Amino acid sequence: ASTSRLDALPRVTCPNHPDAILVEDYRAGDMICPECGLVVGDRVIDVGSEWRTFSNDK
Ligand SMILES: [Zn+2]
Repeated sequence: ASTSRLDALPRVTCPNHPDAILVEDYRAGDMICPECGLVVGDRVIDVGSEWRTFSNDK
């Protein structure tokens, strides 16, 4: 669906460890590499707000 900006982030892996996959949100941040624990990211835009719910009663 082309109704947004970023919705995948097809990165690659850790620069120090192309094997170890950086994790999303470093303890409330960007992409944390479990091995070097490096954090990458900042954008990701702000979408969390538009409706975001599970069906309604009305
Ligand atoms: Zn690493």
